[PDB]
Amino acid sequence: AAVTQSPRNKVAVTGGKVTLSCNQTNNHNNMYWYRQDTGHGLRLIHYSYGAGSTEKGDIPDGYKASRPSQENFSLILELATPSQTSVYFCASGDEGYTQYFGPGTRLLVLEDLRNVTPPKVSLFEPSKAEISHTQKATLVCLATGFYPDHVELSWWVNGKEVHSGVCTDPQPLKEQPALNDSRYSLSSRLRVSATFWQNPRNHFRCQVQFYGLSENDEWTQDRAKPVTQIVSAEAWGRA
Amino acid sequence: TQVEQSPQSLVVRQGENCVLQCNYSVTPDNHLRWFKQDTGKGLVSLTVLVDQKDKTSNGRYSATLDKDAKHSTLHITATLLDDTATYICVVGDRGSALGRLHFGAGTQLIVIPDIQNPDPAVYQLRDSKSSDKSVCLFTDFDSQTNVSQSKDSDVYITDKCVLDMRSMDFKSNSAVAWSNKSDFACANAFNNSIIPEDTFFPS
Amino acid sequence: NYTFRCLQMSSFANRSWSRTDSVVWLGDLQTHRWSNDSATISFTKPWSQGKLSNQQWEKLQHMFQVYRVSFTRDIQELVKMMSPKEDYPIEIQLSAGCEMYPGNASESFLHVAFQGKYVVRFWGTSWQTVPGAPSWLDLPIKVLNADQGTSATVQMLLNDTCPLFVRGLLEAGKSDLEKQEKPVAWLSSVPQLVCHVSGFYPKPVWVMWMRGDQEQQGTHRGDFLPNADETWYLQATLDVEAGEEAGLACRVKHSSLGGQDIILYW
Amino acid sequence: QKTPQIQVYSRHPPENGKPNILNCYVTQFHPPHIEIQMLKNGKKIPKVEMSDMSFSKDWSFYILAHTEFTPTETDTYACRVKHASMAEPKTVYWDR
Ligand SMILES: CCCCCCCCCCCCCCCCCCCCCCCCCC(=O)N[C@@H](CC[C@H]1O[C@H](CO)[C@H](O)[C@H](O)[C@H]1O)[C@H](O)[C@H](O)CCCCCCCCCCCCCC
Ligand SMILES: *[C@@H]1O[C@H](CO[C@@H]2O[C@@H](C)[C@@H](O)[C@@H](O)[C@@H]2O)[C@@H](O[C@@H]2O[C@H](CO)[C@@H](O)[C@H](O)[C@H]2NC(C)=O)[C@H](O)[C@H]1NC(C)=O
Ligand SMILES: *[C@@H]1O[C@H](CO)[C@@H](O)[C@H](O)[C@H]1NC(C)=O
Ligand SMILES: *[C@@H]1O[C@H](CO)[C@@H](O)[C@H](O)[C@H]1NC(C)=O
Repeated sequence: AAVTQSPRNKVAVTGGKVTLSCNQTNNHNNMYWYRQDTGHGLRLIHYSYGAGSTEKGDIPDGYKASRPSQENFSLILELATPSQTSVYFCASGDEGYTQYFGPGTRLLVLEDLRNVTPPKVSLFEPSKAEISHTQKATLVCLATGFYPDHVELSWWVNGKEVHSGVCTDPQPLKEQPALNDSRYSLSSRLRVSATFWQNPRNHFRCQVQFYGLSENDEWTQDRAKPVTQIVSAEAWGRA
Repeated sequence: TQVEQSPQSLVVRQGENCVLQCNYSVTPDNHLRWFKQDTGKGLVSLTVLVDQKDKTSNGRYSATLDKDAKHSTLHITATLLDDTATYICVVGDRGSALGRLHFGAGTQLIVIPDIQNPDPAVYQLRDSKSSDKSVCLFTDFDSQTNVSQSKDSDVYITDKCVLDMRSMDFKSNSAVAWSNKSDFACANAFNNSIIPEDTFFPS
Repeated sequence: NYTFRCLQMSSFANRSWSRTDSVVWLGDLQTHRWSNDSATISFTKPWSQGKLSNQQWEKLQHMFQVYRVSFTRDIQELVKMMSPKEDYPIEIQLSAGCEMYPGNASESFLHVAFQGKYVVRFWGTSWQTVPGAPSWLDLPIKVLNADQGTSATVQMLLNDTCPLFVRGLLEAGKSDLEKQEKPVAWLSSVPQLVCHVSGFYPKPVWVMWMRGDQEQQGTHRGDFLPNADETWYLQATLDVEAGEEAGLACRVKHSSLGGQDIILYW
Repeated sequence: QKTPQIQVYSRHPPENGKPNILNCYVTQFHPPHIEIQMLKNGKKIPKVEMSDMSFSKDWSFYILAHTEFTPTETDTYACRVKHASMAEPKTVYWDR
């Protein structure tokens, strides 16, 4: 009984229109939009009892809802404000008490987009000294110079995502802490067996999914427009 | 608010058990549900308690509800690193769609992993596309080593984190350090950290 | 044979405004009153608690206390669910209780009316619509039956709590229930002679126009009308051509008098 | 909607200059919202008591209104009622 939410991550400017969407093929009549902010439990915003129905929840202010079909429930912010930075959760249900929740959507609303920058990614090859002391090889990845802190780092071996032996900094670090608009850096580790890394036929890839401007966002600045995008770094195993 | 959790947050060593509490004023109180939420992730249901005095279990999680006391406790037995998460309490108005869910603000759990076989070392790793650029990996320290920030504003040090090579039952702490200088060295990288006398500084 | 009735009225004007008031009858005597204004159910008889202990009643009242709040919110939401099917103003009535028979036996009921029409009942272990109800109610019913906890509670109320409670009431209330209050009668005429009978209890009563020992077949009995002091009022009318009022009387038989019929001559 | 019936009657045999109770019994109406006044010579009586509202088997509502009154030769009493089902308020006079 699955519930899908799109997008999973959004960077928006004040006064701009943001539409969060939720989709469920369960044939549930009933759907619900929540937000989660630190130090508060989930709070209901709007909900629905079917196509064409929308209902005010507990904190509806600032939000409009739309249930165009049984399957879709959308949360619309006409004029987004910074206080609407949150993680948003969608849920669905039949006549029962259980609500099945989606994976959540993180939104950040900023005063201005001038500072948005995609990251630069580097992959650091494991130390020969490590290999021979531990029989293990640790790759390190570095996303640097990006803003804001909305990135998803993933490790891919031969076109498949690896989770075993992965560790990514819980939060990114500011590279210029003295700044209200500072850029971020984020590191990650992938440790494998020496035999795995020494295999020349294993392709390793660190991948950063940045969230920035959409093609429907304005861009006055001279430099390349910092759209949502993937930056990645890559290396082959070597004896 | 109507649903309160305690402790707000707690820190345990792996293997140890912990007790999490939910105290609510909701009315009526049909059912109570405990969720586990990993950082920046979703709500995974652990268990749901329905009866006046109810007890449930699910692997290493067991739970009890008392509807007179309007109180629930969630016991985690023999904690594993993976249990690091926020635990969330929810109470249901009704036994149907007509009900509203009432959420606790969570209890944050951190489980310190037991580092079996320490081998503290600091390595130099090189950029694949770049001979010249590098990082310093401080690795294989036990969970009693604090990794502090460096004195230089241009040096960068990430806090520790644990990886799990699941198939091998192997866990290691590590920290990365780099600096946008050419003449920066690793034996110098963790000067402002109190590090073991063991530390392997290679050549 | 006694019927115990809990009668609920709930009015929902618009999405925000509503009120709910209940009264409780055992036969034709009120035993309880619960106004929307009041947090607690009021006893309208000394023995309204029946044979329940204070602890038992406290627990039973709190169950209703919780229900009234819930009921109110539930209807409100059931409207949002159907909308734009049905619209305020909404009028809900409930009639619940049991008919007591000798020995142990009884039948409990719980009927629900919507806009003055009977539409839903609890029967067995679930809510069900009755014949003639509109199909749209099937979704309300699907939802209410989703709620296992309510079901268990309602089955207990009807199957166990009701009968027990009332068998208790009939003991405590014996005195008032078997009360005997005498009727008083008086006569008057409008352009048809009228025989007013007032104050009797219980309700069973006999009133006829008579000339000597003959009944007058035209005698039209009215409806029973209540007094404020929990006794009854009824009147008999008989059409008469003017001048024929001579030798006429109004004879009233009632249990209270003990064969001492009231005999009022014109 | 359903129209209210109204019936005025005394608790005791009416007797000039002697305290009595006057009842007004309104029945058969739906919805249950109702404005009931008791009148002496077209003036609203102050101390008027109201039984709790109830309903019959057919689901129609009924309520009893009573007040203390001393009946005289020259005074007229009434029961006056407003209800959605009615364009104009219905007044029923007391008659012996
Ligand atoms: C009843 C006869 C015995 C009484 C003996 C006692 C004598 C003294 C009584 C004096 C008081 C007078 C009160 C009279 C009122 C009439 C009583 C009628 C019985 C009510 C039964 C309620 C039982 C309790 C359950 C309860 O509280 N449940 C409510 C909350 C239940 C919640 O809490 C419970 C724990 O407390 C359970 O865990 C449930 O699982 C949970 O959902 C819930 O809100 C019910 O779902 C409301 C029932 C309303 C009846 C529905 C009729 C269908 C109408 C549909 C119309 C559609 C219109 C839409 C446009
Ligand atoms: C409660 O009693 C019912 C049967 O009694 C009828 O329904 C009540 C609500 C009330 O109105 C009574 O006066 C009625 O006579 C039981 O319901 C039966 O349950 C069995 C098994 O669950 C099922 O096979 C039957 O279909 C049900 N009967 C009917 C007519 O629907 C119910 O189990 C009783 N519950 C308890 C807790 O005693
Ligand atoms: C709602 O109903 C009540 C009673 O009829 C009325 O007094 C109130 O003003 C109404 N208000 C709205 C906003 O519908
Ligand atoms: C009836 O009672 C509830 C709670 O007691 C209240 O919120 C509501 O306003 C009341 N309705 C009226 C008309 O007084």
